[PDB]
Amino acid sequence: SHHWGYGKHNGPEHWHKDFPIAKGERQSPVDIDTHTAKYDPSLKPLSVSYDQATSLRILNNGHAFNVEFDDSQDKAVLKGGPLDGTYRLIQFHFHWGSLDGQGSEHTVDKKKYAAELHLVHWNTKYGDFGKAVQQPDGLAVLGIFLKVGSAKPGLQKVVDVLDSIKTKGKSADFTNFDPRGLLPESLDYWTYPGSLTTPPLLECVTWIVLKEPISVSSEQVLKFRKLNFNGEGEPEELMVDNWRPAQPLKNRQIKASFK
Ligand SMILES: [Zn+2]
Repeated sequence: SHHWGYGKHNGPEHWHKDFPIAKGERQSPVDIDTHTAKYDPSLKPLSVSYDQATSLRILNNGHAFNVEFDDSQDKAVLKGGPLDGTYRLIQFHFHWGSLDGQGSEHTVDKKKYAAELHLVHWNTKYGDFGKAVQQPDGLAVLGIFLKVGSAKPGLQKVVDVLDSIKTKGKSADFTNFDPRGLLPESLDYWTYPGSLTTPPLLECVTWIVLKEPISVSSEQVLKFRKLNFNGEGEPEELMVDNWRPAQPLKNRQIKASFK
């Protein structure tokens, strides 16, 4: 049967048939043109409070892998930056390529990074994630580019569990993971209003994309590429190129926290 994905017959160019908002006015990702983004001195420093984060599980959902967190209290939150109020971390995941020259969803002056990390947070004034994704300010996604170079120590625990969630629907306990180990040195960022980059493509996201990429080793990203989109007992389809390309900016402004 038919299901959205990243192949020739069900990839991003087809999604609009199931999810018409794919052609909407606030779709993500976008290209970040550094000569059109404007420094905004009213933007605050980003406040990342992850000390009390409680990771729970890692899941291969057939499109990527999600590391899930306990979001029943303000244990890992994002405040400040462009945001009003408090956004709780619910999960993170990555998008990556079959080759080092592709994989990111956002681009910077058309440059594509090897991968991109998305830390997904929801606005606590809406009570739960499901209600937050019915609101134009329901979500905040922190996006972090990955380039291939030196290894990222804080990523290694993720890499070393992937063998246990090779196929769609597999999960593994994944407690005591500290997402601070995935951050770059600088928290300078670009921000713009957009959407989920996977179906249902809902236009609920304040995007906060960090300027500084993190470095991961070739071996770390190679291990991402050994995952499978398929379920156990089905033909093997490597989980690679699970990225949506840049979408039209339309009537949107990208602001920079730095000059
Ligand atoms: Zn994503």
